[PDB]
Amino acid sequence: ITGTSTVGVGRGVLGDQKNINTTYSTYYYLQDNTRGNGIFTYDAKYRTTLPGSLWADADNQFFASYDAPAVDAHYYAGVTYDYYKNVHNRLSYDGNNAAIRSSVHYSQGYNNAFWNGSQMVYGDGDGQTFIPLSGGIDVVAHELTHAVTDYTAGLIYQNESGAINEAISDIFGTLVEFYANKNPDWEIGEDVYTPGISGDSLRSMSDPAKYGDPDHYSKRYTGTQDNGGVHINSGIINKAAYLISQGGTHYGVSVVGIGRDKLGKIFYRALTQYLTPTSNFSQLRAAAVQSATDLYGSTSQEVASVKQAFDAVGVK
Ligand SMILES: CC[C@@H](C)CNC(=O)[C@H](CC(C)C)NP(=O)(O)CNC(=O)OCc1ccccc1
Ligand SMILES: [Ca+2]
Ligand SMILES: [Ca+2]
Ligand SMILES: [Ca+2]
Ligand SMILES: [Ca+2]
Ligand SMILES: [Zn+2]
Repeated sequence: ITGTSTVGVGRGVLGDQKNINTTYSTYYYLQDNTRGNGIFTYDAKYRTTLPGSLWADADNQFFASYDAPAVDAHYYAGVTYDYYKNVHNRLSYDGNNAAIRSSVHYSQGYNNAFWNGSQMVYGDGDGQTFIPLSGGIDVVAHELTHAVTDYTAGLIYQNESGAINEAISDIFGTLVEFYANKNPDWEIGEDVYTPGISGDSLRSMSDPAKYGDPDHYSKRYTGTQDNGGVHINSGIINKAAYLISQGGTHYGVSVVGIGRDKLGKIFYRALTQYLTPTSNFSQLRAAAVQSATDLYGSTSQEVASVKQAFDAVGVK
């Protein structure tokens, strides 16, 4: 909407206060004009029609329980925009400052979040498996990263290409969590998963097997559930990425860590210059090796570490 840029204040899903960029025209709307062509947050009102209504508030104060998922979807979309722009020189998900749209309060008891081809969508959870999913910065960045993938490599959402698609979203979800630097870790979704159980998460990148996901290609799933295991076989690539950054010895193979920033540079270049819709795990290895070669040179430690990490997870 047309209006003047304002700054509201509210509380997120975990109870933390933050400022939000809003727009005033009769009401205060969740419309941040400070980033690209805007970040827009909508109320789906417990239904499944999308996007719903652009979020309107009478006083620019967002402390009601019903407001909290909107506050966090809006704020964390801003953090994710800032990461891509400041770290990778990428302007929104399409590289041309496309408007970023999110809807919260999707459906009833909805234990998931997704990119629907056009926008982000967040359930509230059922209060047992999840609380409102926009409370997790890694979750928000995971979802916006699906849009980046769809505009770039275009990885088809099934089998190995789909597990790469998922891992790319977990990798950048985690790198955004580290960028914001509030309780960062290599786990996925810990801030919004299972409020009655401490210390768990939906997935682990550092140890995928903790949640039943493979950490080696010989343990890949090849059945048909979950689009051929896209949220399962992602553990193999997540483990490789964790090893590239942090190092370790895995099934006897030692990897020298090169740190998060270089991980992100290597995988961003692979995603945007080398991967294609049909890339498999072996082709990802080749894309990551070439990306590291471009950035650091063929004789670099960075290239050697990429090779070690893929060796450690059984991907040649
Ligand atoms: C219990 C939740 C677990 C088991 C799986 N979900 C996830 O890992 C993350 C959320 C996590 C980070 C909290 N959501 P996603 O991968 O973006 C869901 N993908 C999606 O719906 O694909 C299908 C689709 C395709 C095309 C249009 C529309 C829809
Ligand atoms: Ca208000
Ligand atoms: Ca965390
Ligand atoms: Ca996390
Ligand atoms: Ca938990
Ligand atoms: Zn995903």
